[PDB]
Amino acid sequence: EVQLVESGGGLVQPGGSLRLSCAASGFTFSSYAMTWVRQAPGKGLEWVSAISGSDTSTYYADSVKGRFTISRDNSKNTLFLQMNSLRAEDTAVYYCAKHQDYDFSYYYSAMDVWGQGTTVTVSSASTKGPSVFPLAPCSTAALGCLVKDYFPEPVTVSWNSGALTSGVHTFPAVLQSSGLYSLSSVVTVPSSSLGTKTYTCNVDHKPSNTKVDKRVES
Amino acid sequence: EVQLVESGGGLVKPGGSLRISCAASGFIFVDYAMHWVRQAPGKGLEWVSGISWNSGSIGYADSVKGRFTISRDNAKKSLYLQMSGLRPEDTALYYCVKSGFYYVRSYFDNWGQGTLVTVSSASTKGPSVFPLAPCSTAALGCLVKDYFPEPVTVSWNSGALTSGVHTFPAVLQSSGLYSLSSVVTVPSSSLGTKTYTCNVDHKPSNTKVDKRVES
Amino acid sequence: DIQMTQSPSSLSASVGDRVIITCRASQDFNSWLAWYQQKPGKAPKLLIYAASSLQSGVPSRFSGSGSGTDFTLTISSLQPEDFATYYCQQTDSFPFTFGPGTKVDIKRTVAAPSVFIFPPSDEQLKSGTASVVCLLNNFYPREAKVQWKVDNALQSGNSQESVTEQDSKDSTYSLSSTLTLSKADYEKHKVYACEVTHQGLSSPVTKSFNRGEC
Amino acid sequence: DIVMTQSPLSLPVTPGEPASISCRSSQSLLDSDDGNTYLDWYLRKPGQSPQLLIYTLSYRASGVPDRFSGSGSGTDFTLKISRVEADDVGVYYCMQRIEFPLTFGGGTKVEIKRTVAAPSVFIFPPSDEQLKSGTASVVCLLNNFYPREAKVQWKVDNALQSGNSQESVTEQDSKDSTYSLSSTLTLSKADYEKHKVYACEVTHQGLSSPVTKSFNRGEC
Amino acid sequence: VMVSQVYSGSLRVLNRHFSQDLTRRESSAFRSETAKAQKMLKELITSTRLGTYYNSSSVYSFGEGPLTCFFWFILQIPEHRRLMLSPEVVQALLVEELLSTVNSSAAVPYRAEYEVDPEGLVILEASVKDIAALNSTLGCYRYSYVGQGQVLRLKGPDHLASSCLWHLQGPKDLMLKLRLEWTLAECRDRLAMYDVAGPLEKRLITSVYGCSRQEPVVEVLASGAIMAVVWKKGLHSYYDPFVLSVQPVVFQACEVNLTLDNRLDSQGVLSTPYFPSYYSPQTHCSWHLTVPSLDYGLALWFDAYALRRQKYDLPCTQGQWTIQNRRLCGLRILQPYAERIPVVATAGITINFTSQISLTGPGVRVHYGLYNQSDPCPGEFLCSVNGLCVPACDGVKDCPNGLDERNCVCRATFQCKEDSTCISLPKVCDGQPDCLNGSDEEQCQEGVPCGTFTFQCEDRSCVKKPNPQCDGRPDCRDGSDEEHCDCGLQGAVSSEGEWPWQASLQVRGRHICGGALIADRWVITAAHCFQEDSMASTVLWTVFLGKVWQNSRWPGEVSFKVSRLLLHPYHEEDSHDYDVALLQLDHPVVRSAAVRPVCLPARSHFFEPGLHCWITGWGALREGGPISNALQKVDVQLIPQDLCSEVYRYQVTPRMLCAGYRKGKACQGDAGGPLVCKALSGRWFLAGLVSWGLGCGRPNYFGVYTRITGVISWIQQVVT
Ligand SMILES: *[C@@H]1O[C@H](CO)[C@@H](O[C@@H]2O[C@H](CO)[C@@H](O)[C@H](O)[C@H]2NC(C)=O)[C@H](O)[C@H]1NC(C)=O
Ligand SMILES: *[C@@H]1O[C@H](CO)[C@@H](O[C@@H]2O[C@H](CO)[C@@H](O)[C@H](O)[C@H]2NC(C)=O)[C@H](O)[C@H]1NC(C)=O
Ligand SMILES: *[C@@H]1O[C@H](CO)[C@@H](O[C@@H]2O[C@H](CO)[C@@H](O)[C@H](O)[C@H]2NC(C)=O)[C@H](O)[C@H]1NC(C)=O
Ligand SMILES: *[C@@H]1O[C@H](CO)[C@@H](O)[C@H](O)[C@H]1NC(C)=O
Ligand SMILES: *[C@@H]1O[C@H](CO)[C@@H](O)[C@H](O)[C@H]1NC(C)=O
Ligand SMILES: *[C@@H]1O[C@H](CO)[C@@H](O)[C@H](O)[C@H]1NC(C)=O
Ligand SMILES: [Ca+2]
Ligand SMILES: [Ca+2]
Ligand SMILES: [Ca+2]
Repeated sequence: EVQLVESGGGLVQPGGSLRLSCAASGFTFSSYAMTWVRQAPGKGLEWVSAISGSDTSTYYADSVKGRFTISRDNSKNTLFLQMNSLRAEDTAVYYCAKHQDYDFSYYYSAMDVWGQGTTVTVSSASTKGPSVFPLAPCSTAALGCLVKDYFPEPVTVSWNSGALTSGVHTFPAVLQSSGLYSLSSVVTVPSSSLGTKTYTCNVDHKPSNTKVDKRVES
Repeated sequence: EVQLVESGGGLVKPGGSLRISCAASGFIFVDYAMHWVRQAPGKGLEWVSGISWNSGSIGYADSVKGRFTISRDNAKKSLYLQMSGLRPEDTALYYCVKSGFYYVRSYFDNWGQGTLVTVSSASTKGPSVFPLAPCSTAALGCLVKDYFPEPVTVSWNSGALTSGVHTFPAVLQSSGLYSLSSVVTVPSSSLGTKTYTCNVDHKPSNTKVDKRVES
Repeated sequence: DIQMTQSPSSLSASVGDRVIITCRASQDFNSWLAWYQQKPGKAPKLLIYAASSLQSGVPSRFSGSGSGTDFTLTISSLQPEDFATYYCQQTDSFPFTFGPGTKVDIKRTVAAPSVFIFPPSDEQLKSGTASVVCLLNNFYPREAKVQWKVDNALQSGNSQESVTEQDSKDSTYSLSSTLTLSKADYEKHKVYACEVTHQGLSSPVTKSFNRGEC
Repeated sequence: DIVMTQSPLSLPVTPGEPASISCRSSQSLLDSDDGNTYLDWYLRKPGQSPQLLIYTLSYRASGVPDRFSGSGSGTDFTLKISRVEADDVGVYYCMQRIEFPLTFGGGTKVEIKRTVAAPSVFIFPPSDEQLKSGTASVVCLLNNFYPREAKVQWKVDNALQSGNSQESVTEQDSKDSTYSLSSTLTLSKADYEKHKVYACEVTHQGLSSPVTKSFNRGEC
Repeated sequence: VMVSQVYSGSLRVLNRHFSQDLTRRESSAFRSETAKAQKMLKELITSTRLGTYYNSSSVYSFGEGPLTCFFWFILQIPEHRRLMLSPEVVQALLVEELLSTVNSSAAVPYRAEYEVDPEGLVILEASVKDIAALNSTLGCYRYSYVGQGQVLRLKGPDHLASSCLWHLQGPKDLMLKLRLEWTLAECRDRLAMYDVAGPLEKRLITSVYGCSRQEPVVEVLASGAIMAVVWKKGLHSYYDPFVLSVQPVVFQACEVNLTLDNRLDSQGVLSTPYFPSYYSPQTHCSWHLTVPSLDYGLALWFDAYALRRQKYDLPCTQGQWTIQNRRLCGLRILQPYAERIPVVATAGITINFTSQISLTGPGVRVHYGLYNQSDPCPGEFLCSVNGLCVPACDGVKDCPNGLDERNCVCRATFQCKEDSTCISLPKVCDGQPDCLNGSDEEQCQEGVPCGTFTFQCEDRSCVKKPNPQCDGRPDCRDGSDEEHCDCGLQGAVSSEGEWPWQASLQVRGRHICGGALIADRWVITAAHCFQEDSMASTVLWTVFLGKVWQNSRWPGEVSFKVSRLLLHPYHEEDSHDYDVALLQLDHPVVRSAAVRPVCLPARSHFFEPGLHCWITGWGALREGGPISNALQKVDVQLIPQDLCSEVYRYQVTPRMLCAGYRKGKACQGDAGGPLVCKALSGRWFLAGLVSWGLGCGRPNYFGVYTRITGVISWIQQVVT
């Protein structure tokens, strides 16, 4: 059963360098051309670079010509991608894909086996603590808390340490122009319980080891 | 032995079309390639087209690519050339060439007598024949003048005598006509004893004119 | 070089329905087309190559057809494990180029969104900025437009919206739009509103709020 | 396209000494797959169909004598005539067949040098049939002379005329290598009946003094 | 306006006896008899009402038995009466004139010398062109009589004569059968065969133009007892281009009466009288067959023949078939056909064949059998237009509307039943389960029902495993898929024994085609190699086996001579369809390491698109150059037939497959070269033959090859 496991993604300064590695299993690595396919978060798939059956020739795209460099080591059955001069538009999820033929001279060159993907994010700002603010209005009502200006992903938002899980909504984080993320968490509760029951939202951040318990009220 | 007879040729309007054809004998026709080679009236030889033993690899020249088409028929043992879009440059003398092997790129083995293809706006005319005698050894002859197009065949006594015969190449006059003269040198003892006459043959005008030369 | 395109950009069907997706390149390539079946969060899966050949292990509900410039992917009957994103790629010549993508949702009854507004908090006001959010809850389908009205004026480029995934219980959607300004830009304006336009309502419902009293 | 050049453009050779003709191509003529040079040497005779002399740069045809030897390398090719006879008169072509479109060479004339020959000059007056046509033609004929340079001119009542006569010279001869020339002169009726004498004078190396031949209008 | 009508006839005289001297026109006795007969005929014509229009009479020939004078007469009559002077009217008038004078005491001047029988007078119409044709052939002429049970050999024709006529007369109650045999390879003579005494165009039995290689024997029947043969245009002078025999044959009834058994096999044949001879112009066949039950319908399988509809007035030339009051007319085409007749109320089926006009074609043979009404093709698909069982869902369109390849579950792919997921055939019964719960490797050993890609062992049993033939392990109870698996084992430039099956077909010392050895004495190749003029003769060709270098001999090679040469009967030169041919060797091949046959694929063999195969053929390395001195192997990738069908647009048939070369360059592929493909067991299977292709230098075009699985039936029929 063929597998392709990837490793090498992480935070990189806008201009640094990185190297991703793709280890194959289950098939003969030295008789199939491989490729790297990137997908910016919230966008469509995009081809990046490709390599023939045994180092014979490498192919690139237009927007990454001269910067990226694909390579293959058949001894340890590994495919490497060396990137340098990174920008803010190269943050994406990278997949190591396998083709149907030894090279691209013939007509059958579809991508059949894929990898799980590694997230490569490029930014200039450093780590910072999540900023947790209340969110209440001034039938059934809705309360919540807004997390703003935190880096890097991810951040975990819970309500009453799991005691309240019916009606929760945590939207995906949006990347602003400042390089810092922001999201919101909203819970719908009956209006009769506003003055009787209290609510606390818990925000947890592992890279910045921050735990904030915020009381939400009118 | 090996015989190749061409047919067609003649005068063509600059913009019309034509078809010419060879006629091979003396060898197994479907073993060898066949070529067409045109020669300008004052230039060197030039390749036109060539076809393989079974029309497997037809290949044309560069200046005539897209305008000419070579083909063959192994049953009638014949070679055909469809020529179209004629221009005042295409006028030449065409040779049917039998190659040495079954592919287009073998050495040329046998050459035919060739046929002349001319293009012009003017129409055909009839050659005017005049005898010429003067008035040791002397000379006597006859000239053709104001004929179009080429060629004209001038002979003496229907090809009986062929020693001392001089025929000059046709010259293009200012008006646009051609003229030449054929002369025979003979000792001055048989001037008034044996009559001398010359015959001219013109295919485009379809005329055979006999003229006796005397002072 | 070649510029692939697909239609429709979105779909919504139910189990047992028949779905049709079209793929048209800008110039014919010899119909060396391939289809991929990316799930929301996993790696893509190859279904069909050569525009008609089927990959081993794929269920026999996907059919590929077409030629020249126009190609078609057909799902005969929908299944629960079949709502995903479908991409067409052309695999002959070198800038390999995928299609934009087609999303297949789960069809259900039309639902009217619930609209809520939230004024900025005092902790946010003391930081130096301002953030006003409007929330749409429990609607269907995804196609809904949101506008920000301040003093009866339209904004652009200063608002960010985010939507959730289709719910696993009732297959609905939730949207949240956040408008970020500065204190100077927040002080010199009076009223704020989040206008919503959706086919689930006969008239666009409005929601406005003021400060100084609440 | 392989352009072929030939050298020299012309060459006079007397019978007895060898001659050399050089052909230069724009590429190399070696099919790698068989190691055969794809150059052929053809000879076009005066007024006849071209013959085949040499094929594949070394071999000769079934009727070519031993006097012809082909050789060369890559781009430079040489045809050598060991002993030149009186029949090897014509134009020589070198053709390549290593790529499509095949290209014939340029051409190289061959002239046979001999001793000085004295031309025979004849005057041929217009016939009675051409008088009613409106134009009269008189022709001066020279034949059996070497070398080729010889200047012919007309004199009508001791007057020189230019731009109204046409000269034509045949090609080289096969058995004695000589030349024949004919100069025709056409006049209108307003010009022919208004003159009395007509003379043809030629200047040639074979005569110490320019000989002349004159005739009267209406003596026969 | 006077018009000349021509009547040609025969008159019998009982008072005169035929003599051999009458056979030669130059004899004085023949001239005197002709003059007397002409005078008598002129007197008889003038005696009747037609004498006012009589023009000229001339006696043409004399016959055996009672003195039979064959003559021609002309009548210059008004145009308005031309429709009134029918040949029957003239014959009746002549009969009345002859009969009236019998009882009368007055003696006719002609009756004093000739006694004519009124019943023997026969008159037929003719034209001025017929008069000219008869009147130019008054040179080369012979008369002969054929007795019962005796076969007559011609008397040699005279090369000086430009047109020769034989007049053949036999017994009244017997038919004449004429045999033509072609001695020379090809020739340019013309022959015509007529049912009457003279070359009348309206009575032309058959005209043979040309001189062919495919069939050497032409057997012609005549409705009557007389016959005329006219030979013309011997252009290139030689002698003995052809041979005629002639014999009398009895007339028998072709109508039959039978009851069908209980089976699904072809139970017998129905043929025109004296198959395969040209049927008589006035034939009539009636066949009655009884099916055992209403659940079986009747299938009629034709060979190079088909039926179609017609408009009632139009008379069809080929022939008329009536099937249960439905009228149909034949159409000779180069494709198989099958007429399927259902039964609803009556178990009896009636088939009639009638010749509608004078012109006759070759004999007709049809195989009759039974078929279960429901699901007529078991495990197959029935193409509606031509009623044949074609494979269903194998990636190849086998019906003109392509209904066999439409809306099915897994096209050319295996179907798991546990959850309906298509999986590849090579994964079925291989040894590891790929269906989620093991369906793919069930019932691999027992017998199954046949379908697509199911190899059928010799006892009409089926096998689940795809491509089980010659894989070194028994796969069915019979064990017939491992017998005769001695082929397909090997021992850029090829080596000294890399491709042992490759053969070179040469004439006069040059290589025209390549081929693949398939048996000990047979070599397959393409048909279009023999398309040329002089190359069709069997004597010319020579086959070379076990050679790689064309230039110099090497120890391995052996040379044989071609004994027989069979083209495919449905071969079409214009469309390259059915492009396959077989050559029989002089003596069988000795299986050394240098020479070994290639394995023939079965009818159900699966050649997977996207697989890589090798084209091992000599070819011109560069455009316009000689064939390469070294055998060169090149690999190609198979293409789905839909793709090249869209490439070629109504020019690729079920008998062709498509392969593509390396992109960006080569095209040199030879003619008749193999397209062997490797199997999973290490054996090479011959998958096609180089047929044609377009674009050496076009960017993305494919080569088209003869799909052997589509012509495997004929190959196995001929070889065995
Ligand atoms: C057929 O050739 C014959 C001669 O053998 C022609 O027969 C003659 O026809 C003329 C008609 O004017 C009669 O007067 C003669 O008596 C005929 N002679 C004989 C011997 O029968 C006949 O005309 C030719 N056919 C045609 C169509 O012209
Ligand atoms: C074929 O011959 C058989 C007899 O040999 C005919 O079948 C008979 O049909 C009649 C119908 O009237 C039945 O009563 C008889 O019992 C049948 N006889 C037998 C022996 O089966 C049949 O009719 C003949 N074919 C035709 C076209 O008449
Ligand atoms: C098939 O041919 C048979 C004869 O072989 C036809 O049977 C004749 O039918 C006609 C009808 O007009 C009767 O007058 C005859 O007596 C029948 N003859 C015999 C021997 O039975 C039959 O009709 C033909 N069928 C068709 C459909 O034309
Ligand atoms: C026969 O008829 C033709 C044509 O009508 C006529 O010219 C000819 O004279 C006739 N011949 C006789 C012998 O009456
Ligand atoms: C004919 O076919 C039907 C349907 O396939 C089947 O049920 C029936 O048993 C068959 N009849 C016979 C007699 O075999
Ligand atoms: C096969 O697969 C599952 C898993 O074992 C089993 O539960 C199911 O019943 C099986 N299905 C069939 C059709 O045998
Ligand atoms: Ca099929
Ligand atoms: Ca398996
Ligand atoms: Ca087996």
